Amino acid sequence: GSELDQLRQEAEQLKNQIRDARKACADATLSQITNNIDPVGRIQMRTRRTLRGHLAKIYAMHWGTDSRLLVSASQDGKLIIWDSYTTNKVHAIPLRSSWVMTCAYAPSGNYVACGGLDNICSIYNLKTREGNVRVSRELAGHTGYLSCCRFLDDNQIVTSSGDTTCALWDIETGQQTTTFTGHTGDVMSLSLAPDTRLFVSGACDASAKLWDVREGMCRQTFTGHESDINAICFFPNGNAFATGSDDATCRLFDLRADQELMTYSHDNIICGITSVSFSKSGRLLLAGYDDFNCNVWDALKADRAGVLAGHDNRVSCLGVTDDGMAVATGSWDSFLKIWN
Amino acid sequence: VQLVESGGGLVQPGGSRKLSCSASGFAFSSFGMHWVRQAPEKGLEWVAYISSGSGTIYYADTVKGRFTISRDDPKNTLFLQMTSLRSEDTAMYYCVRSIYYYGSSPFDFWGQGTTLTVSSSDIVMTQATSSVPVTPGESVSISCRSSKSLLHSNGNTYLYWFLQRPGQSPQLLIYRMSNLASGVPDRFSGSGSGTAFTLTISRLEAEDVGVYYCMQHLEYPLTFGAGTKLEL
Amino acid sequence: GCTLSAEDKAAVERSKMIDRNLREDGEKAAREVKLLLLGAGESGKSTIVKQMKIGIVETHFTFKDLHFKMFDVGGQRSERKKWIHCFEGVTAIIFCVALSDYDLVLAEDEEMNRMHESMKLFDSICNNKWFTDTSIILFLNKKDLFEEKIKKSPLTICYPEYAGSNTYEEAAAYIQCQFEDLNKRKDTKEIYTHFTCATDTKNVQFVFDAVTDVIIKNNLKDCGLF
Amino acid sequence: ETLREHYQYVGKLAGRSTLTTVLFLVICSFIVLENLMVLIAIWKNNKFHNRMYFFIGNLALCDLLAGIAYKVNILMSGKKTFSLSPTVWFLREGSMFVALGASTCSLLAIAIERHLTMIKMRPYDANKRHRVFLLIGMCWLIAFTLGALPILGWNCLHNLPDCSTILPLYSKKYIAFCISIFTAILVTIVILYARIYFLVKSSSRKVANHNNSERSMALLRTVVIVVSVFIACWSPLFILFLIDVACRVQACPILFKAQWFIVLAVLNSAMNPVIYTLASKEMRRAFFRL
Amino acid sequence: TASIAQARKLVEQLKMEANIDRIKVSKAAADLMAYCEAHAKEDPLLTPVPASENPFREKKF
Ligand SMILES: CCCCCCCCCCCCC/C=C\[C@@H](O)[C@@H](N)COP(=O)(O)O
Ligand SMILES: CCCCCCCCCCCCCCCC(=O)O
Ligand SMILES: CCCCCCCCCCCCCCCC(=O)O
Ligand SMILES: CCCCCCCCCCCCCCCC(=O)O
Ligand SMILES: CCCCCCCCCCCCCCCC(=O)O
Repeated sequence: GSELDQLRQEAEQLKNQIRDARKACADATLSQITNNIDPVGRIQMRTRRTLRGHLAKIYAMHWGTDSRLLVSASQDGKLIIWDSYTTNKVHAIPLRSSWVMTCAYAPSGNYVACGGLDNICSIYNLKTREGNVRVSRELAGHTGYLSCCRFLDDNQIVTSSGDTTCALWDIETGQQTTTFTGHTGDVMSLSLAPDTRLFVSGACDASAKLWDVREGMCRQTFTGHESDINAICFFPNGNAFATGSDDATCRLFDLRADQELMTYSHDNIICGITSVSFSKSGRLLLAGYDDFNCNVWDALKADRAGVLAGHDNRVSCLGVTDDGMAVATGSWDSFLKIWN
Repeated sequence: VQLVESGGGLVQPGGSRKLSCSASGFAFSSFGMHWVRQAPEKGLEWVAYISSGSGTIYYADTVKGRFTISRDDPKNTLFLQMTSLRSEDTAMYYCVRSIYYYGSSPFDFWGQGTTLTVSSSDIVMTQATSSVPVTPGESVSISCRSSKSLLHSNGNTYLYWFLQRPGQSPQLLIYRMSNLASGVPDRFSGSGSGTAFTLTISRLEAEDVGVYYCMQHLEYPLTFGAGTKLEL
Repeated sequence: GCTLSAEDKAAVERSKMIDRNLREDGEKAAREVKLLLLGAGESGKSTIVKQMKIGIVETHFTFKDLHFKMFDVGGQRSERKKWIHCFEGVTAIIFCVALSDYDLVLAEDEEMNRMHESMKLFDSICNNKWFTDTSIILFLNKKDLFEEKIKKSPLTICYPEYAGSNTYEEAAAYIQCQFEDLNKRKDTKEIYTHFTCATDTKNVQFVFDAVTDVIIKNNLKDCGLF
Repeated sequence: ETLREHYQYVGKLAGRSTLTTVLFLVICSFIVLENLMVLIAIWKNNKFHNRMYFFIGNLALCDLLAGIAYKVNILMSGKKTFSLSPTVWFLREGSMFVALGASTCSLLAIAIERHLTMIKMRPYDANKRHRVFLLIGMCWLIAFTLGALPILGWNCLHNLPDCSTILPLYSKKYIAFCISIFTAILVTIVILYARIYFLVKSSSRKVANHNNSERSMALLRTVVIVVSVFIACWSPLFILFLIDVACRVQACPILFKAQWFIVLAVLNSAMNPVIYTLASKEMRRAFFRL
Repeated sequence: TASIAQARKLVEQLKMEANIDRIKVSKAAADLMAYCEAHAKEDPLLTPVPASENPFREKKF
């Protein structure tokens, strides 16, 4: 109809105006500014602890708030809490569904969340008078496999599903309070800001969106990738984030300036990225490639400075401690390794 | 959670008796158990300890080779047996639960207690103070002293503070000399280093009257301190 | 134990107990057969479940001292390639196809028919990168109505390059050959074809026979005897 | 002078040509080099997720020890025999006996492991390692005990008639016991290899495809090849031993040519790592890659 | 008849996405540069620390 044609034309001319406005402020590049700093030397890490006991592919992990404990999730149907200092096991949580894709650890250390491919997010209580671990709340309402989940606080949690939607839950009531829509492809990962006010979600449509927790409405949209976006994480400062996609290319974006800053790729790498994480100071970028090893990138010079090759299968989960003392990498060979 | 104990009574010097305790309200299969003996009008001392799964069994040197402790997981019942009871075997017995992992608080629930009467190196814990009159509304300090250093290489300080109210089972207050227990107010606090340790109360009320004991857990056997009493 | 304190030996003992429990529970799930059920829609994949009935749907049953676990993931309604790698260790794949759908037309497109949609979905699943050595079991459902449908309307509509006797036997054989021709390996993957009967004993027996052959082939490869 | 008297009664002293020794040394060097290559190829890969690696490595090590022992025996058995004391000769024979026992028991252990693996219908491995270590320890203990038995008393030093011609100081009872053990092991191995193809064919008959038929034919060919290769080389030595047990003094001249029969077992030890490593896809690919 | 409603929603989103303020890339570039320099002193992964205070160090056993 005539109304359809005129509305489509209006949408197109907004896109041209957005592109023109974005290109107008691209006065300089980050490479020119950081061309004067001295490059960091070769980064060498060794495995200090080896964590064994899993009998299936490891799909997720998350460091504790005290930088001493961590949790791991595998497809065998078990959730194991590890003491990284002495390798000892603290808890072993059976799962109702053997298929799990994500896990999370509460900032207060009292609860652990898990879920994936079952449309339900389960919350487990660690500090129980009876001395065991029991489920406390099951959140349902999604129509697709859950890809990520992060604890906003002791009472609220945000999850992303495969039905191009994101929701914010309330553990006390168990009902959704805010729903985020607008994506075209399945959302694969999310990250929370240090101040827990905003968050970013990457989807399969090669686009990232910035959302507002309090307002519940989208703020900005970032594009530039050519394939599915697998990982995302904020900068320690909180004004930038890095994305890892399946075209063998990592990118760094910004919030105040809606333009691309760096591209991290090599002609010898044709393999996708499964995990992305920064360091304490935001200088080293750890990207978990699915070609049986991990790479270390300098965020300011986009130059490789170290390779972590100690796994015999795909690397799927990667984490960094709060104090930046060590990193933990999990793989499909059911082995966790702490590098320092 | 509760512990019910039975089997006490009056026995002759020549004879044997067994004591039993029934656990409920918690997972008895993953909780270590301890036995505590409290002599009348005197202090209390540790007796025996059994681990989770009957892996390690420890006995006190005083009654080593005479007492037998056994555990029954399916029925949630712990047994203790005494072969030959002497004159100095008359006291009140308590059963204590304890779980050991990173961040756990052992010696949490102390049970109720049972009575038994009979017809007629190691770190020592000392407490110079025996009784001090006090008026509610002012700070109270209790000091305990040891004979060695309880500070381990890992940084832990295995010292426990607990209170015994008149006619009531002891309740844990401070574990590892720094961490507060669960269900107790914030008035109680503990601070110490090396050999000397202190327990401090900010505001005093009518429910704080009792007897204070200091325990060490660096290595077996576990030795308690002299009873310190507070008068209203 | 020389340096560990009294509160650290107990922690080590607890960790050993956890390790023992994990090993005991890990050897019980290594003797269970895992099967993945796929279909193209209204192909009878819900009737085949009731025949051997004791997000994702899990069905567990026993037959001749062997435990089978079948997973239904047809209601996911999401991208297939984002979670298909999870079902990489399955023993075999059960496929349901209705051969009486050669005359019905798809709702989305009038020109497109349901028969070609099943053919293209089978080709994608069979030639996947994660199922290079996974055997496929193919079931031809709703074969009873095919006989009556083949006399009033010839099957030349679906296959315009077919010239047969217009009988049930020749038509069924031609359809089976077309589906079996989609295989591109022919050396590492074997395809088992069966016609579903009214009784349920034959269907379960065929599945039991198929998985037994697959297990022995894996056993021979593992021990290096083949 | 016990060796001089003992050889005289047997007849080896009666009546007591260099290329044969050179050929024996060359073949021994070939065997030891090939077995060392097999062992280092096995050790090259760290993907020790299969139980076959331990058994193949143990067999290679036993064959290496057998080759080294045969080299030492041929070096020290030329013309110095009258100079060695009886204890040193006892050690020389015991080394060969231990080597051959430990190179023969490994095949039986492999057969046990394969039969136990195939007999149980397990879709996935349970990741258990008790059987491998138990079998290796048991076979090593049996070989060591059998080798150390004759030196611990079973001799013919004070009993002139009651010992064999091939070994002038070793009684015939020990040889008969060794023959009985060997024939029991052979029967067990044959039965174990026979009781697998029948089950495989019976299972594959229900679902008839080309792949099933080709797999059954390949399995039958492999089983027949392995059984024939094992039997054909080990038969003549024990046939000669049985003849010696059944022969008399100076009755059998062919009994003096036992070297041409020992070399058959030596060649069997040479050919053992060929079939067991170059008959499967994974083993061949691992060997070729590294 | 719902096509116009979806188009109206899409253009309304584009209204807000094009009305936000922007700054120069160099200013954003400098802020990331300054943050790394100031916090590089307390980064164990960047500057290796002596083994005396390392909590994840491996002893003989
Ligand atoms: C469980 C059954 C395993 C059985 C293993 C039996 C193995 C048999 C091999 C034993 C044969 C070793 C004899 C070796 C060399 C002799 O010919 C020389 N001693 C004689 O040479 P001379 O003194 O004239 O120089
Ligand atoms: C050269 C000697 C080898 C050992 C000979 C005895 C065989 C011992 C191993 C098999 C015994 C039966 C084991 C049945 C249970 C199991 O499969 O673990
Ligand atoms: C001296 C001759 C000894 C023969 C020994 C034959 C041993 C192999 C045949 C019996 C194996 C039995 C294994 C368990 C039963 C089964 O096969 O299910
Ligand atoms: C090696 C010296 C003894 C002679 C041979 C004894 C019999 C063969 C070894 C034990 C076989 C046990 C039965 C077959 C294997 C099994 O099913 O456990
Ligand atoms: C023992 C030395 C000779 C070895 C080769 C002899 C001839 C073999 C003929 C059969 C070939 C078919 C089997 C090939 C091996 C396989 O398929 O694993």
